[PDB]
Amino acid sequence: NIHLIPYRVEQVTAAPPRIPEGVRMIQAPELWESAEHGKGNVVAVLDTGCQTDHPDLTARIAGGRNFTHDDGGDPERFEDYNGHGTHVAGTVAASLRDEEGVVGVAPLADLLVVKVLDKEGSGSYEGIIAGIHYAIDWRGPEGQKTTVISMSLGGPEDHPELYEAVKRAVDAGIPVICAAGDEFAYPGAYGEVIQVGAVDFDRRIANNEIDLVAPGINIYSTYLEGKYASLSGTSMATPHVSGALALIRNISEREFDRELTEAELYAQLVRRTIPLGYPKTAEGNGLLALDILN
Amino acid sequence: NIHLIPYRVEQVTAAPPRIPEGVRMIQAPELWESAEHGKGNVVAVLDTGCQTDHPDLTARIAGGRNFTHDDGGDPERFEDYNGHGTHVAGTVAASLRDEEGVVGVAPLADLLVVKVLDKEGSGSYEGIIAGIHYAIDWRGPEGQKTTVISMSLGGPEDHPELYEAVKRAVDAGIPVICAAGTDEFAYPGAYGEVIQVGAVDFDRRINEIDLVAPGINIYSTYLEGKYASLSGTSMATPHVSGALALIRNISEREFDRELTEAELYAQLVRRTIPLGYPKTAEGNGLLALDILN
Ligand code: NA
Ligand code: NA
Repeated sequence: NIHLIPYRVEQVTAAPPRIPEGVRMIQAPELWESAEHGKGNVVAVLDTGCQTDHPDLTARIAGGRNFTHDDGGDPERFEDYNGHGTHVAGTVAASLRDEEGVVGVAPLADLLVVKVLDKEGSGSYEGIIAGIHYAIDWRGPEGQKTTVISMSLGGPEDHPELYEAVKRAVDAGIPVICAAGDEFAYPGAYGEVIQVGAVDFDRRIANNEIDLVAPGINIYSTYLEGKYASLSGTSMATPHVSGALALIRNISEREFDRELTEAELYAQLVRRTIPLGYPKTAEGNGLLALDILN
Repeated sequence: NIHLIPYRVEQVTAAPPRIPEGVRMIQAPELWESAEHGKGNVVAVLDTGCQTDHPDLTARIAGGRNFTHDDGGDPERFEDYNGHGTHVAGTVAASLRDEEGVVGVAPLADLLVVKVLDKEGSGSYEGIIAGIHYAIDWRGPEGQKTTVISMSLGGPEDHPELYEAVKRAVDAGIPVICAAGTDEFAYPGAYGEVIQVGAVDFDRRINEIDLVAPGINIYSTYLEGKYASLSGTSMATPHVSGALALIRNISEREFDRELTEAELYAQLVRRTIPLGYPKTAEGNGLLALDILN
């Protein structure tokens, strides 16, 4: 089976952490005007589902599907019972509201809730494969389609249909982002996948093949019951990268005046990093730093 | 039909520079020790052939094949009757010799001479397609393989077989480089997967451009064991192709893994500086291999 990369829940609160430090650390607000806050993107979150009426997320939900046995296996019921998927969603794209809540990296990007994990954070290879297929093929009512796939999970062994699905996504121009973890090797091990490691807010580094790092310690985002939670784990870094790609895609396609291939989106991501002074085996290309070219 | 991107021959000489300024400007010498001069790479040069007994190139030639009607179409005859292919080859990988001669960007990289253009610089779509597949499938005697494909050519027609050949190459981990150029040279440069290179002069002054490199008064090897200064986007292109051999070596060691084509491309465009032009004109900027220092 496949499982969430383990993480810790530090705190659950109703106190709004307005713009969380990780969003600020990677310099997302510095890109919001130029990137139209990520508008025109759909990030497919393959996870435990989402609280789709969370005030900070409700305007961002573009659609979703349930591939678990929760709720009788009803494909149209994809709410979150674990909390992790809701937290991911908020880092990617919690709305910018006048009311005090949180705000994500790409607050005008929308979310495709691809529920592939049970309440314990576990799923089958068949389920993750199905979720990737759906993420690629889904089409929303006004031309909407997935532009980034985000995963915080892994399984120990390869599967030909998992590889085929990942390759089909990148061949369609869709970056596939996965958290660094042997128990969680796949799909993060595939060459095509962008694998994300974590630092803390001191920029310290918290079997991997890292492409870059982002903040992963004491990350406040949305959580169950309309609340917020601070989570720590290697995988909290991944949604920062997935949301950032919505911003980077918007800016780069405008500046180059062309549709970008997945390889170009990857290159524009790693151009927006700073080295931290650690070996590339530990930090990859460095820390996500979105305003570095300015 | 496919043709060479137009260029100018400025001078032919038997008294060339030792290190051409374009090689210096992109900061290749700064990477030579760390990259072992590009050892462990084979750059497939898809062009007019090569003078394979040129003193600066003879120790670099890994092999080749002819897909043109030069020499009656003999596949094992791939010498250059034009000069352009020999010039490209020398910018990629002219050997570092004690005696005179020029030196390329990656002087221990080897060259696969994929002759797809005839003496006049012309070739068929079928021949370019066959040359790309040949480059992908070629294997050397100790398992060497093509690590970069380099082209300076174009035609107006979009043949799906040519797109598929380029896609096969990048999926095999091989960057495919083509010079930038009403659309008579559009393909294969226009395909999203191809890295398209524009040109600057040595004063940093200046399609779907990915980056730029020096392309004005570039000295390299030429016919009859001589040397020549040429100008054009097809002169910027081999600087990028040779640079990728250096980047591949350093990056695979530093990341401690084999890099995908997308990672090689990212490492290339990370090693640039902006020149103040729009990205539609300079792409990601000017190749500057040591800029991260
Ligand atoms: Na909000
Ligand atoms: Na030489």
